[PDB]
Amino acid sequence: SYMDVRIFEDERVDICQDLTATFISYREGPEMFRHSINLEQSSDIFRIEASGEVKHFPWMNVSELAQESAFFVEQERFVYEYIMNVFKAGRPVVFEYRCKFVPFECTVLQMMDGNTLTRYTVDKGVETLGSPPYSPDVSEDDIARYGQGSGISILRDNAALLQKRWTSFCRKIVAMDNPRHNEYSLYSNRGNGYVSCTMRTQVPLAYNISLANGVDIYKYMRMYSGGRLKVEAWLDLRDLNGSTDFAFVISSPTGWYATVKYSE
Amino acid sequence: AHSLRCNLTIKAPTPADPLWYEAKCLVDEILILHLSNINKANATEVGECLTQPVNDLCQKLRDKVSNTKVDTHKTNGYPHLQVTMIYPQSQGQTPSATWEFNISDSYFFTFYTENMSWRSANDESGVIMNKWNDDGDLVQRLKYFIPECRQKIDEFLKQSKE
Ligand SMILES: *[C@@H]1O[C@H](CO)[C@@H](O)[C@H](O)[C@H]1NC(C)=O
Ligand SMILES: *[C@@H]1O[C@H](CO)[C@@H](O)[C@H](O)[C@H]1NC(C)=O
Repeated sequence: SYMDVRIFEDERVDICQDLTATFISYREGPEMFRHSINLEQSSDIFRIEASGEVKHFPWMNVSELAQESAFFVEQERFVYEYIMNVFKAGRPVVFEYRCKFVPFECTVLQMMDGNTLTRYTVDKGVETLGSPPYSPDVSEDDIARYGQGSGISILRDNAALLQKRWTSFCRKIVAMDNPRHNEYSLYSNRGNGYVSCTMRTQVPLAYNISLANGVDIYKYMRMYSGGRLKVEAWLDLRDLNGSTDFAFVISSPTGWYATVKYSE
Repeated sequence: AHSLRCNLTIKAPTPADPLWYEAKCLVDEILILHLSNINKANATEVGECLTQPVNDLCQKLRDKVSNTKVDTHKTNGYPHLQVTMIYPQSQGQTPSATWEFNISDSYFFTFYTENMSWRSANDESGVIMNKWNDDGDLVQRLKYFIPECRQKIDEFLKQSKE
């Protein structure tokens, strides 16, 4: 074609050991939550948008996700009480449960407005890391105590079942992961000097896209309806200082990376 | 005349009104997109493409508003933010967006994506602007907002005008 894509593989990295599932709950407004689960080197494997839209992959049976659904149902109740009883104003808040299943262990993070307020580890207590900007009427004590989160027993009492199910999902991801199955593309906008690089894929890994010479780019990922993902980045030529030779590097935690650039 | 226009409102939520963001994108009278925290065609395709960049920007602007030092309106309380995105700008050489900020009817500044330039209405506006001005993630979100949906947007603006 117009671009060339070189693929570099050294040794495949198995990312499914020491499995650690992160359950995220974001209360945006009244009965408006975005829930998501991911593994340590994956992007979201399961997600419920606040719109009610359910995003997952075709190899997952969502009906079989009873325990996690029950966990999120608990977060909806828990976060509702917390907000009404303490804040009294429905400001947005996030709770993040980072859980190892064997041996069972959770870390709970609470964030408001980009700021992390509390970290709850069961060995330590609640560590207060920050205070929310417009909360003069709210006590640090109350915030810390809610930093403990709720619902962890749903996860603990079902650890072995969750470890099995999520190890299976992890292995499926590792199994489908093939850099040659993804689609790569570049666009150059002559008018404004921008170049975009895009990778479409159906394999939810925590990909990293950057430019070979270190120049900053703007990047993000999008998750769509049918197990479809998009990694995308933007370059402003003239951040290159007169040059015109650049390459996007896209790297996967499984140990391969691809260079995408223009040639002859 | 018929360009893409996006209006963002970011305010403090209350028990009476729990809304803290609202987004409306319009091409003339026709509503491409309507988003808020309370709830929520070539036109359907544009709207779908803008949905995520809009949500994430609104979340990001609230973060910026919450953590920033605004004293006027006599430090009345949590600031109220209005943003207007217009694409394409009339005075551009190449089609590019403008981003217009109104904080609390006290501070007014504008970002011109074409030359990455910022301008304020007055000295006190300039202070706030220059603090936003160096939030790199913010600037890049604004800059690459239209480019994310460029083809869908341009194609739609071309069909309108017909
Ligand atoms: C899983 O999905 C299947 C259909 O593929 C459905 O019949 C089943 O009820 C779901 N879950 C369970 C536990 O059966
Ligand atoms: C992505 O690149 C950053 C540096 O820009 C690096 O610190 C980070 O570890 C990389 N992520 C991956 C998954 O390689």
